[PDB]
Amino acid sequence: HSSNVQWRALSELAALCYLIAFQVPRPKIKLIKGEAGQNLLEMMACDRLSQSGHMLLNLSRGKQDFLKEIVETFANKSGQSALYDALFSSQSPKDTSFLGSDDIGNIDVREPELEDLTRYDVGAIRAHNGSLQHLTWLGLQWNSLPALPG
Amino acid sequence: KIKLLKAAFLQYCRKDLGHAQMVVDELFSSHSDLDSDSELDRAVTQISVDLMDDYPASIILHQLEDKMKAHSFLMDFIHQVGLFGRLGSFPVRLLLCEHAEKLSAAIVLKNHHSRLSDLVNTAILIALNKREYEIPSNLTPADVFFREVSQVDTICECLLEHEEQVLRDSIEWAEVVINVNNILKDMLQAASHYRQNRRTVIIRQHEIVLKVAYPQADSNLRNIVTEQLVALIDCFLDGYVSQLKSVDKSSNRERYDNLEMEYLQKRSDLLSPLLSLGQYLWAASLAEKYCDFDILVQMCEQTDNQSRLQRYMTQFADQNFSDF
Amino acid sequence: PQLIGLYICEENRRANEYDFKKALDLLEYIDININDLKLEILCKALQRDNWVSKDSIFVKILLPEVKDLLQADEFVLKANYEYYVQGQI
Repeated sequence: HSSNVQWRALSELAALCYLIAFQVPRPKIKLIKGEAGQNLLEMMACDRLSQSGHMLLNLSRGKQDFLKEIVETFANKSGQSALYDALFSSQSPKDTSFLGSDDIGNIDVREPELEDLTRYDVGAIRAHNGSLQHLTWLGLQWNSLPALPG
Repeated sequence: KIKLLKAAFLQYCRKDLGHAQMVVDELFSSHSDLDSDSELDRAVTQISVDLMDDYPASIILHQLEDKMKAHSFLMDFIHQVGLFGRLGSFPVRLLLCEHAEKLSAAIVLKNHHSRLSDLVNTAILIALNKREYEIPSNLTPADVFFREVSQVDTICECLLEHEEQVLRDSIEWAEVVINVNNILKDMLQAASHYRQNRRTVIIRQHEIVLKVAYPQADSNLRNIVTEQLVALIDCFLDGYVSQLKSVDKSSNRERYDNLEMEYLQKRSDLLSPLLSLGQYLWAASLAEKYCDFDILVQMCEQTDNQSRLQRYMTQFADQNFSDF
Repeated sequence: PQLIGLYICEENRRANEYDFKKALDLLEYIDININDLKLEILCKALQRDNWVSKDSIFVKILLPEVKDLLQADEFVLKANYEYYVQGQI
């Protein structure tokens, strides 16, 4: 909704967010008590990697190695305060806010591989109960890619 | 003379058991003393400082803790018997007690950290100052590397530059150049909080800023930040000590006090430019640490679209508007 | 004694950090001269170094145990005895 200057800065900020998310490893599924619980947790993991994945790409296709710049410039702790700033009102206590205390260490800054992305999508089809919204989105996200979805 | 500083060093020994007798050797001191302020009072300063040097020359840690307590009941057995004068700080050598305190908390901060890489940089740092007795007794030693530990910092830096010449940078070699950054840092964090409970040193810090700048050129993202929050932790202790020395000196001989300003001001500019590539999320804290250095935080607000930051800067400021 | 002295023999060829660390753990198992041996062993701890191991054994202990001037009884002995006054501190 906002202007262009805010868009780029915000998309820059968002690119970092999606990146942080994608980096997060697949959760330890074996560690759950039951079959239903663990399958659920994994399902969400696939959803995270898939959604963030396509976003990371669509934002990185704008420019050449656009992702590298995002990390090299905002991975700095200065970005953490610029993120808290744009998202929240600074008046709230910045101590008990998880966003301000997270240890952003060694962002992979590696664009996602299509083959990995496919198995993330396929595993997350049941993430949103297969709403035609979900699939029509994925199908469109793959509409710009050189590899087609299964 | 030596007969005097060996007579108060004998009255402090009794100043742990009782006082009456020691208070009469301080009373014999005030009547038998010289009492000409300008140097005879800096002849009993050169005595209280020659016994603080010997309580620092003194189970190597529990034995260096017993010595920060000893130099603490020696600073209490001076406040009472008084001991309310003398000061021969001059150049290179009361601030001298605090300083020898601060460096005994530094000696316990690198005693608490003992691993094979620092113990090697220390043995290289002591074999360079002189030879060691090889009758076992190989720390290779500390009780004299305390009265002078300032030197095992400028040498455990020359052993990170020869361990960086072989580093071949390659990832495990940029993890060994940060492990040392983290110790010289929290050894400077230990001298700061020992002052709250109240040109070689500096060169070795501007040397590891530049080597912490060459490495983030090739480094996994997160790591390049932790050594940046570190070189920001360290630069904020140097700029704090040049601020405290400024405030210490004022008025007449001002020419020397406005030439040392230009020197710290050409460095908060050389620490700013250095942080111009780095994250500006730390700029806000570097700008607040040397709480003006506005020219740097004012050009960080200009490079971005934060007309909100340059409004937040002028919102909390004393005449920044006439400055911006 | 026999143990400490046998763990340090020139016969024990592959003697590594653990052989001396344990030859300094068997000193509280005595009941004659303590600090004569404390030296005897730190000294063959260097003969084997061929001026790495001294390094490590000072890394394994965590200090005014070791001697010094008494020891030399030399360029990196003092050199390691400086970042050994920073370590203990």
